[PDB]
Amino acid sequence: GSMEKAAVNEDGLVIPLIDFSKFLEGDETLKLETAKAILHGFQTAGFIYLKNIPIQPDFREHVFNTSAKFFKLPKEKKLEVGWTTPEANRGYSAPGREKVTQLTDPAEIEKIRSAAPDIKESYEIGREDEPGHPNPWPAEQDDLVGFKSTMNNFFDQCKALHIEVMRAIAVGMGIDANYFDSFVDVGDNILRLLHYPAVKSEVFKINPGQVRAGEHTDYGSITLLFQDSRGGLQVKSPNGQFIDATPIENTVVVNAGDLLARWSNDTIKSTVHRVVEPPKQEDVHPPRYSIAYFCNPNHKSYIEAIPGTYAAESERKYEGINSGKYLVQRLAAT
Ligand SMILES: O=C(O)CCC(=O)C(=O)O
Ligand SMILES: O=Cc1c[nH]c(=O)[nH]c1=O
Ligand code: NI
Repeated sequence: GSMEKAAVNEDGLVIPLIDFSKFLEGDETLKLETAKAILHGFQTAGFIYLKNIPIQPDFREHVFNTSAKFFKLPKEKKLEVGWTTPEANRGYSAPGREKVTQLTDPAEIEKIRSAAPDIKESYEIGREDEPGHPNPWPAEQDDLVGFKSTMNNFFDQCKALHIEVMRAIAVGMGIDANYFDSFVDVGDNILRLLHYPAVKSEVFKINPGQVRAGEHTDYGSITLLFQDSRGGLQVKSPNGQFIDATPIENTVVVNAGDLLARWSNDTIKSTVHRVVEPPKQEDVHPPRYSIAYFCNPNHKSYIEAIPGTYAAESERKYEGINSGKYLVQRLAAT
């Protein structure tokens, strides 16, 4: 069985490149080999690249084109569909500078004044039919005609992909192939469109510590990350260094989130990542587009150790928790 050359192999960080069609269409031997490679990637790096996924390259290109049209909207039009609450987790956001006020404590005035917010904007789309949380869609006029149908379409295709990656994890684990289905069939996921504007390289010297997206771990089961060719995504190695996650054409970068890490009793890794300047020298960095589809267990799901991830009960690291409650706590914290 032929393994691909690793997508990343640096400083102890080995991110495998895996042909997903071999899980979806292989004979039983190839299917199991591929599933095990998928799992093993999650257990070690917490990240994998997938190629030959069921989402077609020209549709993905159309989705990026559609997202680029949204972000070209005037500022007033984007704020109209602004992010509201952690409970909804839907709409437009652009991080601003914190302000010094009467309430501010003198100890951190220096820090507030010197802080540099992430140079990015985002628009988040949840599933259409979640009770009490409608998506704030922009008006379908001119270039945004077709925006909703395209993004809903993409949402459902990523939703299907999530279900399939979890099946690969289950197969790799040697548990029931369909174990995760009833934990993820609702599709309580979040489609985050990202635009990192063109920025002069010097902004990064004027604001030291300035990034495009701050270091973090994702919250959910897995995240499907579709990046353009610009570069800048970095993943933390076992040795504590950020390593470039080079774009590879027509791949999806897939990482486990904090909930899956906990769910798996820490047999699966949720790995710190960030977006910085592209590794390339240049006076101006062009606009960078990515799309992060955050996958989650159903909000109603109760999360406790998956079978086969511990031997004795004393090996269980975590109390069971409700999935929905956990996520709102992560989203509301800041
Ligand atoms: O834009 C990227 O490449 C990564 C974004 C990301 O990690 C996130 O939104 O959680
Ligand atoms: O960037 C992290 C995340 C942000 N928003 C979410 O809904 N899930 C995440 O994992
Ligand atoms: Ni992330």
